[PDB]
Amino acid sequence: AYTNSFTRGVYYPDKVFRSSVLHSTQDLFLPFFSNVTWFHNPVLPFNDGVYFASTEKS
Amino acid sequence: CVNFNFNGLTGTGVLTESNKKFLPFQQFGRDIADTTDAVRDPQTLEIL
Ligand SMILES: *[C@@H]1O[C@H](CO)[C@@H](O)[C@H](O)[C@H]1NC(C)=O
Ligand SMILES: *[C@@H]1O[C@H](CO)[C@@H](O)[C@H](O)[C@H]1NC(C)=O
Repeated sequence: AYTNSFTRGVYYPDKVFRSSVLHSTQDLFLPFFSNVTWFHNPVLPFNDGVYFASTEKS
Repeated sequence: CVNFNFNGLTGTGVLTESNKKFLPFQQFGRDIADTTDAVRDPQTLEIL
């Protein structure tokens, strides 16, 4: 299965404080509106980092 | 006026009681022009 990663995958690239600032930084991010694999215990590659998400009720 | 060396950064300046609210995981401040502005003291949980 596949799903749209609308605007998710943004993480604080460091431990630096900034207030009311537009900062440009290049690093490994999840591209917007890209494909994310959806599963309902397969082994997957770990090319350059993995964003993982889970919805839980139990 | 002191020459200071916090966890990984070094500089010269005066450390004063701050007014900001750093997050529990933030250590070093930064002004708009990529200049160190505030730091978290490693021992005392106070922002300088
Ligand atoms: C996701 O995959 C489909 C086909 O599997 C493709 O048409 C689509 O372009 C892909 N999404 C992106 C953002 O490339
Ligand atoms: C560090 O140790 C001092 C005493 O040596 C203590 O007063 C202080 O609370 C300690 N800080 C942490 C974060 O444990």
